[PDB]
Amino acid sequence: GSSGSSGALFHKKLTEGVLMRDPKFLWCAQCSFGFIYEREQLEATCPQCHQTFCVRCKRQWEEQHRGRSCEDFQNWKRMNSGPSSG
Ligand SMILES: [Zn+2]
Ligand SMILES: [Zn+2]
Repeated sequence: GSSGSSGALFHKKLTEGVLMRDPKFLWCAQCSFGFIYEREQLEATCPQCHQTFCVRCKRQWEEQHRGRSCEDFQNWKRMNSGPSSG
């Protein structure tokens, strides 16, 4: 037997006059400011709280997080900051 099925105009069609779709809505997790960052980094800073927080897990950034991901980072917290992080 066999399977498979793929086909869309999103292959050889370039975007045109498309300014409706939203880029990246990055905001705090408490104040929920609301500002676009669409940046290639994980060191976002709120224009109000001025607190560095990840743009993915939306958690208090950490030097250890740098280079790693929300997943790997967490594992480091449970290991380093014991089973119960303060
Ligand atoms: Zn904020
Ligand atoms: Zn993260």
